[PDB]
Amino acid sequence: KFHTVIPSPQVKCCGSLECKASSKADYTCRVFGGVYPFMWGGAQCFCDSENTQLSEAYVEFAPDCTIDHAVALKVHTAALKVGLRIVYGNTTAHLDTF
Amino acid sequence: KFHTVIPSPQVKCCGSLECKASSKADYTCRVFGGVYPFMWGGAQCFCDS
Amino acid sequence: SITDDFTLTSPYLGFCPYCRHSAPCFSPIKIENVWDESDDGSIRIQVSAQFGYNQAGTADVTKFRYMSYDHDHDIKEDSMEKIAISTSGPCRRLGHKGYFLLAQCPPGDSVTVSITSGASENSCTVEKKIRRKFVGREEYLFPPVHGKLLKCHIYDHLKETSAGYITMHRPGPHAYKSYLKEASGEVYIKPPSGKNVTYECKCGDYSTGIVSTQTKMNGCTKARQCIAYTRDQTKWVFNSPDLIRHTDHSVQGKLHIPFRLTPTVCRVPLAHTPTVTKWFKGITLHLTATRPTLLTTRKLGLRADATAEWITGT
Amino acid sequence: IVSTQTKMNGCTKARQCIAYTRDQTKWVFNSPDLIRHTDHSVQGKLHIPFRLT
Amino acid sequence: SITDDFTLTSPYLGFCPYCRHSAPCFSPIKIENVWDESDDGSIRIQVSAQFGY
Amino acid sequence: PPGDSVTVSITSGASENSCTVEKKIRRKFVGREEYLFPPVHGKLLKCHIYDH
Amino acid sequence: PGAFGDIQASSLYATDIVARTDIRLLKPSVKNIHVPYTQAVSGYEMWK
Amino acid sequence: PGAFGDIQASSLYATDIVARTDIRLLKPSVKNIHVPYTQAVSGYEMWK
Amino acid sequence: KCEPSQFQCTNGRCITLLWKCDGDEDCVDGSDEKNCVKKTCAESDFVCNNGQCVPSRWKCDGDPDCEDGSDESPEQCHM
Amino acid sequence: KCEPSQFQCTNGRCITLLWKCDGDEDCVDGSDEKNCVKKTCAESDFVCNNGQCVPSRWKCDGDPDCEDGSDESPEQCHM
Ligand SMILES: [Ca+2]
Ligand SMILES: [Ca+2]
Ligand SMILES: [Ca+2]
Ligand SMILES: [Ca+2]
Repeated sequence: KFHTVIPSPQVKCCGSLECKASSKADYTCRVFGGVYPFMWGGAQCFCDSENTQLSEAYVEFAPDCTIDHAVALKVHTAALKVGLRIVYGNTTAHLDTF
Repeated sequence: KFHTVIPSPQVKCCGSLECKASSKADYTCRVFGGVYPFMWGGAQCFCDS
Repeated sequence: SITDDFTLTSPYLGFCPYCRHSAPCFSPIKIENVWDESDDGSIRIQVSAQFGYNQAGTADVTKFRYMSYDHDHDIKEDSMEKIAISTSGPCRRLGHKGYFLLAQCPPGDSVTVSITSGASENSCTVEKKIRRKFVGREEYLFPPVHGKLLKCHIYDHLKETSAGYITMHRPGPHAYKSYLKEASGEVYIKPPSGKNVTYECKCGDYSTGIVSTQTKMNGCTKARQCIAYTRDQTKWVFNSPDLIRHTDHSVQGKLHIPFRLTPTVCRVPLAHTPTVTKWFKGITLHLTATRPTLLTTRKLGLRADATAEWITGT
Repeated sequence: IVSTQTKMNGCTKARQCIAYTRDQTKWVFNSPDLIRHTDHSVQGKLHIPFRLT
Repeated sequence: SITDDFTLTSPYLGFCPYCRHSAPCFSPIKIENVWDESDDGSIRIQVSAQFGY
Repeated sequence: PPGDSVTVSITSGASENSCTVEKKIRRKFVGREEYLFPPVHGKLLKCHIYDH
Repeated sequence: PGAFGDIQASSLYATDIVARTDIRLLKPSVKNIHVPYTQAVSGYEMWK
Repeated sequence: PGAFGDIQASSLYATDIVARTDIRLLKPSVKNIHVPYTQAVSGYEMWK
Repeated sequence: KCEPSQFQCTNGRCITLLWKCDGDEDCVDGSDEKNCVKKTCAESDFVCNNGQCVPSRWKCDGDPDCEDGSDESPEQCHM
Repeated sequence: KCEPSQFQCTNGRCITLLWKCDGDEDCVDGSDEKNCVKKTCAESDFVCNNGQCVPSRWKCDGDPDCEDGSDESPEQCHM
């Protein structure tokens, strides 16, 4: 199961932000034109409608994936190993063969 | 509807117990070999198994 | 490396979609993540508040620190006896460390973290399907007394085990409108007593400075044309989607995620052994099940006509 | 039966000994969680209240 | 004969399948039987403790 | 919350009483998508509520 | 077992009650004292 | 997206993680700072 | 113009009603706040004798802030 | 040997992992107990000055209990 990582938004008050390239998994980057965002304390930018917001979202491995994970395998020809209990006369031999 | 009466278990600490015959409804009795039972206070027998 | 120095970290204010008044608001107990992968029904909750530590950041099992609504970026400490977790009914608190709580919760459609008393009484409800989890091929309400031991993975109750890490980042700017006056037609910069405030103004041109007193500004007719924040704050904060990032958002440190998923053994029920009726080339299974039980069959020849059924009743 | 400390004889671990008190004589329910006396005879009966009427 | 003298009886400790900590433990309030045959939703509970005395 | 009855209680004092009537209180949503509580991001739809 | 009449008696207060309810007594597993058992459902309840 | 193996890595602790989970980033509508996103379901959970 | 689902600034751009009379200035000239009867002051907000809503920190800070000067009167905060 | 789901005592028998480190002496030599960091000592269990859990009833009963005999110490109980 993936864990969506949404980093803290980057806002530029009077200016433009560019979408850069990152190697993280399913890195989605978008730039929005006029936001005027609010935190607890009122407006965070002085600029009226020239506020640019940069949204990033990639995915990671969930912390519990060390236990709840699946392994994809490709299996070729199978081989038979047998264990035998041959008894000849009064002697019993235990051997493993292909 | 039936009420399943489970009597208080009997344990013999170093010795053997025998199933007896009783005329109650669906009387099932079984004897188990090595138990070492615990109550609130620790082990109830001095033998090990 | 992964640090446990919580003096270097701070709590923060999130945006809870469901506060006490059933409306979105800014909360000190915002729930970021909920994890339910434990076979015993325990969940891991990430909160914007730090539990098990006092205001200075030192370890104190009975205290939790949180971010105040005050305009001075204050960290207040309260007792952990005011922390309540609930899904549909109250949940049992199994442990706490930093941003993380462990709770034994009944099934429900939501997870609620509450401060149940005091001035900062608040709640945070996030949508999450907590279902009933059982181990094995037979349903139960709670683990029985008699049964067989099966491998199950549970959340370790010890807070000294780690299941990963979370990234610590430098705190971002926080503009407060309490620092703006707008007396008659002019804007005045108000620092919080003996503190330094950096302002940014687009009143015709870009103006920036650090001040410690009343400042008249230049050509600023309205308070919306200026912002003012304090750069004193240095304690690291979580990579949260409700804070504006710093210009330098490099990873400053890492914190442990407690309550690691460990292998243990659970007690699972043993069903009533069926009565087998034997006829020509076949059997009849008289099966008694009070709770859903799995019946799997397969022929031991070339073609295994596998059947799988969940059986309840006789 | 003893009323003070006793050193016993030839015992190296406490799991080889058990100690109980015989002072208790008040009747108890026929519960599956108690080990029965050597005389598990019915000593009395108790009412089951709240009859279905 | 059925007695109502509870001075002859005593409470006991059972084995509750589910205690407060979600695990089996020895309890003074072990629930033995539950009867629900009343048509108005009332139930009868048997507990290792004795109430009203 | 949703349920099958409505109860009004006086929780203490001499007049400590209650009253339960049968009424189906269901979970209500607005629009063509179901929710447990209103989300944070979405569109604004015309709904009718009880003025506080 | 599991059907109507699994327990029979000539009266409610009779001493000759006969039953066949499939009581299987299992080997104790926990350290605490336990009589582990499994049983069929009440045929009376199934018939009801 | 939405299928088994929508996220793939050579190991659990590898730094070459590749994924395709259909993350659509939405335009913010509320005044409060928000990154609104929508995503496909976990293919691992669906396969489970 | 715009639908009744939106409240018009005195500028031409209209914000939704949830943003009107909410204690936040989101009109360029503030025409979404200075018309409704939400005159309540916050829990931490000091109140002048003139009725203005001033932060508690502004009280006896050394400089007059409120219109009547009650924030810096010697009676209201002893010096 | 036996599976990692059990604890092998130093006798030839393995008991369940839950039975180890839980306060009961399960192996014939008590190996399941004298290995852990379970230094928690019960509410009714008095903690001797030498670090050993000793039940509260033994405390100044007239006979020494601990290695240092703190139970019979006259400082603990006036005599
Ligand atoms: Ca507004
Ligand atoms: Ca002033
Ligand atoms: Ca043990
Ligand atoms: Ca002593």
